[PDB]
Amino acid sequence: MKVEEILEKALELVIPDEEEVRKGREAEEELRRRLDELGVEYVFVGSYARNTWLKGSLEIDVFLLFPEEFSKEELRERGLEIGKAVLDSYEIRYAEHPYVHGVVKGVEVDVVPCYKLKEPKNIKSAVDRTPFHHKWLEGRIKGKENEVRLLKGFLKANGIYGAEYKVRGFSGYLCELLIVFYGSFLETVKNARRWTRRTVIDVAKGEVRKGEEFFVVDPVDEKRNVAANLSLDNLARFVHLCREFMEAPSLGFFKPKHPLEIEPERLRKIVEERGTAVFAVKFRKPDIVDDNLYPQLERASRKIFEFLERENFMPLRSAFKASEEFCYLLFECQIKEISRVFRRMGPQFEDERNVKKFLSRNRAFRPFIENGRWWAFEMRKFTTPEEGVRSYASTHWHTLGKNVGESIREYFEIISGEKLFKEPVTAELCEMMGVKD
RNA sequence: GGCCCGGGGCGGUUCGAUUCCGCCCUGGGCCACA
Repeated sequence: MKVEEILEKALELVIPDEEEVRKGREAEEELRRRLDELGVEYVFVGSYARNTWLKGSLEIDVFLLFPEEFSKEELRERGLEIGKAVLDSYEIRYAEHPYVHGVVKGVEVDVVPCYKLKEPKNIKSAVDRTPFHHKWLEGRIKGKENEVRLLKGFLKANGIYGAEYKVRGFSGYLCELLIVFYGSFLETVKNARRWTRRTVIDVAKGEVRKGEEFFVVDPVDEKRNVAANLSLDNLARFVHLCREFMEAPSLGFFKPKHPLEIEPERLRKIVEERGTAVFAVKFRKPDIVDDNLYPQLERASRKIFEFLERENFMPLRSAFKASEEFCYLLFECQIKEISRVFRRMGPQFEDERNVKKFLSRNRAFRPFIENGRWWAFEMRKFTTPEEGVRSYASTHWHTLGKNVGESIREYFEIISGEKLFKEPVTAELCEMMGVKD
């Protein structure tokens, strides 16, 4: 029931069992033999190469080394031919540069081409940096592979493990650097409780200082922040999580939380209880990768939230959910309906010129003086948040993300009420409103 | 694709805009993917 106790039991959820290990070992062996039969210059990297991969995420990473002089095009072509002949099944994948994904004796494999170099300088792409990251780590993490797994298991269980945009959490690399710095999971967790948004962890110098942003300097390049994509809020969630764990250690921190569904009926009652306006913007999900899509959902979500605040609808929070089918931007506002009239500030009574221009506008109500300046009663084009957004989304589709915006232009509808509780967003809404139980 | 800094033209709104909402060109930095 104490820290050490829970951690022993926790290993059982993060460390791969022998069957997963053997399975990987057997594929690595066969993979070596196949690569050697073509006399290919390669180097295994990543969590598999260093036995730090989390249970259930066995994936082998093989980077193909290429002379500095080779053209970026030769790399991909020869890179493609090589993965082709060595994999049981292949599938060209992409990123900064293309590569090949596939299978071998049951396990996932990534065949990636990079430049064989020396000295981080002369680098050309993130992929070239990966081997250096690998070298720096193989000597220093040996022996603490399970501390890495506990850290990864902890983060994953709490939805902040990957560094991709859908997550904005802590990359695997980041986790290993943290273990090398603190020595173990518990030490990392114990100290993270004192982390601030100004913390700078410099691995190479074995130092922690106060900078301008959360910054974990890459031992391989002092200018690179390894936690660059860790969001401010995800950082906050981690620090808070560490405080709670240290105060009441539980194995629950390493178990994925149950989706805990809710009957749409109860959701309705809660929204009625809140007296708020709850609605969603629904449109078709553009066929793009999560890495281009989520940042677009975040922007679109924010531009609308911003429209809602300047338009005085008192938005509480925004959210969004993507599906195979559509995307949903979710909102909740304190104001279901606002009056048509509102007041417009005018010039000070002294400014005869501007006062005169200000009184030339034909208005339905007649302006007045108050505290030394003129004011005008004006009429709104819309009186509900839904109306406002239908208006905003129809004309400002372009500012809502390149793709999301293009899809919104060709189609979008606003759903509210019972018709909304039937969409696949009941979970995002419960989180947005802090529904508990 | 998104985010940060900077430039050159515009449209709309406002008594008044560099300064609100947005649109075209456009230079630099960065991030995710591998």
